Amino acid sequence: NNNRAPKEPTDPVTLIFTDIESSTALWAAHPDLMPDAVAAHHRMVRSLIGRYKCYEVKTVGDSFMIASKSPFAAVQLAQELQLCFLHHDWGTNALDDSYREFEEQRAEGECEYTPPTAHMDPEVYSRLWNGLRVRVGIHTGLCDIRHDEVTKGYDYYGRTPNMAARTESVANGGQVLMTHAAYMSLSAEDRKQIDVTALGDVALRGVSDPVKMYQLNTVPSRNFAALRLDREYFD
Amino acid sequence: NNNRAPKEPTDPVTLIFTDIESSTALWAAHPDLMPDAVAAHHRMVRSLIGRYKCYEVKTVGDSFMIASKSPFAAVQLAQELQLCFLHHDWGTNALDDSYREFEEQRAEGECEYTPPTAHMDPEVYSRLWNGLRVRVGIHTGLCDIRHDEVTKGYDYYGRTPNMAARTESVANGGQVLMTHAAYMSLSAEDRKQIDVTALGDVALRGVSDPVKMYQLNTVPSRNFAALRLDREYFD
Repeated sequence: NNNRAPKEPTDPVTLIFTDIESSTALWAAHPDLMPDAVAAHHRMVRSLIGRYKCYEVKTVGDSFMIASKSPFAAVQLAQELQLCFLHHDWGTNALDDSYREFEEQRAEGECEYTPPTAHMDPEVYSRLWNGLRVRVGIHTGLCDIRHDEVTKGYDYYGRTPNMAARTESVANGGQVLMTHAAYMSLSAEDRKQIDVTALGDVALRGVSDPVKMYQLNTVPSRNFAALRLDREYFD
Repeated sequence: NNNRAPKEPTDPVTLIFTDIESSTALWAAHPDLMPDAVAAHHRMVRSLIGRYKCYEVKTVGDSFMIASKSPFAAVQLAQELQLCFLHHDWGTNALDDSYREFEEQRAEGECEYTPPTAHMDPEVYSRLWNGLRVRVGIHTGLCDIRHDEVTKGYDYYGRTPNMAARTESVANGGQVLMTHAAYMSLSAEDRKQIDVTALGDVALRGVSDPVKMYQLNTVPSRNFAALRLDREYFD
């Protein structure tokens, strides 16, 4: 369905990048659970890509690159991605136990770091966290648009996908960040339907000027540690 | 039976608000049918309040405020309220004719509006709709709990009843909305027993942040128009 691919160069494209946080460590600890968990992740993300009439550009591992002709549809997809992953029955508590242990250890080396979820009573934790924790970044801007390579699909190049991917790279698992560009691409009425928290400006590697980031609040009362300025970014 | 009243402040309370949609217009058109129809409505709702061990906080007109120590019991009550009202013999088609006429007229002033039920063949319509159409909202949260006023009963104050009532106010007749808070108050096993449709987030008057709403699917294949952002809310 190339019909949903943004194709007009003069119309800004909204790009969404996603990743499972700590995917290396999770595959090392749970090699018999990750194939099925990641396959479920892809089925849920792809169901949403179709629901919101977005376009899958490409997937590498568990990393998705998704384009949308509509900034609000992209924001709705990211919000529903966090909510259906929370609602999904993963059939194991092992992935939640691993994330919690990682936070407790991380609190040894970061003295400014306090585990956001590891010490939550199970009744509090389950209403807020469950299963794979996916980080998401969203940016909107003009793109250099191309068709195929050989795939018969569309791709996007330049500063716009670079910023979207660098924005996602500093997000925590379970957190959705939007640049100010994406936030102000939404109409005023669209903004009344979402809940954001300003995070200020973040210097991103490769990007000249610091970027003002907004946290999209999806799962209510979910909180996070500081942004992960120490990264990994798409390709 | 104050025994069923939620009384522990540290335990979240599940509140259910209900209303007959278009009650003014129905009493104006059918003053000789409404007393008996509304009395039957109250008998059915009260039968369910007892069946599900919930607590009637108060009723004003045809509006019920019901509290439950159990989120799943409240959801079961709302589902059974829609089903027994559909099954009840109202002894008249006049109320169904009025709702259908209202939809047809409403389609003149809302060009984005299509009647959901007015043009259904009678065999389709009767399996889905019959009699008074009750809107329901459900939310779960910590409440400011008090005893009496003089009534020797318990009441609930604060943000929790405010959100439950504002949530009900935007529902259509025949529709049950739950906030995400209520949905995630249910256990995972409880969620497998119900069928919900995400409706995104809705900005509610008086409430700071938009609220993510879920439609509880009760009567199978029943569909609705957009949420009624133009309201009326409890008191």
